[PDB]
Amino acid sequence: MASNAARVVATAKDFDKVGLGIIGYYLQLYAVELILSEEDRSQEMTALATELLDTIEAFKKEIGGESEAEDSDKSLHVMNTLIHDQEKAKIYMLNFTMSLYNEKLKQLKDGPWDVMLKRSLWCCIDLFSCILHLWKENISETSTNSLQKRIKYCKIYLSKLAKGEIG
Amino acid sequence: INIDKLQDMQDEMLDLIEQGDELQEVLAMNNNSGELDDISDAELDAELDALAQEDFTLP
Repeated sequence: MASNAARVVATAKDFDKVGLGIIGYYLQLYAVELILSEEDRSQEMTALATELLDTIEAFKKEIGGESEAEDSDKSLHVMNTLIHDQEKAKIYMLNFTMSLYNEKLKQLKDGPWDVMLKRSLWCCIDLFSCILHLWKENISETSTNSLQKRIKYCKIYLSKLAKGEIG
Repeated sequence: INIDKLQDMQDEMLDLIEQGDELQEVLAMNNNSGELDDISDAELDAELDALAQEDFTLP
């Protein structure tokens, strides 16, 4: 529960190291609401959510276009659509999560299985939960069930991989 | 405009979902009737929660 918020925050930092701040940007927002949606909060968790708000505003301000648009209001403006338009970002976030998730199942077809894959599967599971939480209103309950099945598939196969059943 | 090109290539974000269509083909070859009910999801789910602690950090 609360540990999931830490993984999401640390996972978001991983994308920044790769230069994909847009992906980490949505992950930080998911963990922020995650702490607020948590009935149990500690001074450390409550303060952690506040620090994330500063990053979200700093990240959005980086592409808000209030002044950056003057430098480039053409390509940056469209990029802002990714951050400002939640519906359009939802598709890209789903495509990114589905692209990573699709690769794991493709590897399941015949790709090599190893502990490294075990950690990657856990990372994909976090991305799916963020997509549902970030836009529950834009996702129907039936559509959400389809996403949960993909996460469940990893949960079942992830266990088989750790049991040495796959390989 | 270069929104798709900036993040990836000329391909459209929806095209990335087409790749997801291939995922169905992958699971389909493994077993079209491949359903969680056919896989011991109940026993595997409990064992994974213990394994999750192995790769995760507990306070």
